[PDB]
Amino acid sequence: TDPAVRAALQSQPSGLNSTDDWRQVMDRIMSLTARNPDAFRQQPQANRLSAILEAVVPARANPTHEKVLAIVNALAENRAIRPDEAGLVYDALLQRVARYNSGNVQTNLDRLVGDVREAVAQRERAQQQGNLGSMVALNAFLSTQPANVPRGQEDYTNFVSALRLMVTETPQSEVYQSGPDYFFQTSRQGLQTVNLSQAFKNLQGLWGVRAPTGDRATVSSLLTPNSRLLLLLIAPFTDSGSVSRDTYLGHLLTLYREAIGQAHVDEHTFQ
Amino acid sequence: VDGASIKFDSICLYATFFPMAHNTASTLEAMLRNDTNDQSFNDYLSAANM
Repeated sequence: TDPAVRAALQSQPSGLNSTDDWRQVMDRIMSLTARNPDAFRQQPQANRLSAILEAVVPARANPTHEKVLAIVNALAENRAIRPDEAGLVYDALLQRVARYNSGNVQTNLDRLVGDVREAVAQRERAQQQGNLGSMVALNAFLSTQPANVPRGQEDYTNFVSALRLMVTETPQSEVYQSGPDYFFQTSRQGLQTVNLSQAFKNLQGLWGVRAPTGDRATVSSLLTPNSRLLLLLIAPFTDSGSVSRDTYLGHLLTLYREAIGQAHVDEHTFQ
Repeated sequence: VDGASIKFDSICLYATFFPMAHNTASTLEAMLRNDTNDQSFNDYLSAANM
């Protein structure tokens, strides 16, 4: 339903148009509501009296359950526990509060429901913002890699910046380390996993010397297919002129960029 | 006065649980514990006898 744990909670512990919002009831009971006036003037006696009796002297309520359920629901929507664990932990927290209760505890509980509401919102927006963890992993890997290439350097650093931009600009992409290598998955539960360490090791020898040799397919077999996928995934990035043209790497990047381009364009055209 | 008699050899209590999806049952249990959703009952021959 709603992600805001306050909202996704308050649907559970609440009546409908009771005296929790006193102003609306008091407006409707006299005549003040304009949507349908004289509605309350013509109800049975008991009901009328009862509301009125409720209205003049409100009845106090115990909000402990509401706050505890709010924080429990926040934990559930934030993958702190499984839903069955949610049903259990609600009672657990309820007992915990009930055996240590104090005004200070209620104050801290209100503070906590505010904090968890903010936490859920922040987690969602951060998960849709770019997943800083992948950026950290990529920076660690790049620190592992050397920053100096004896044959050509502008293309190398340009490509490195292009990769950085690619991992930053597309959230849901994963960068991590499983074994003694770093990888790059284009999506959770997704295919196209590139062995980043192996790709860089293979590509180290092709940076500044494959420009004159791009015309002859004599060294074309040096490109392992994993690195070919790695280059393919960066076709939309590293636009023309970023990588020096007339280079085997540059030629491949330009071809892939042109191909992907015709495609998306034609596709948004559809019909 | 007619010798009729009866003995209880053994007695057991049975119950039937509806197999509910655990997450659904958990959320239902959470909702049913708040004050606003208390269960209520009355009785058909609401009455009193004299």
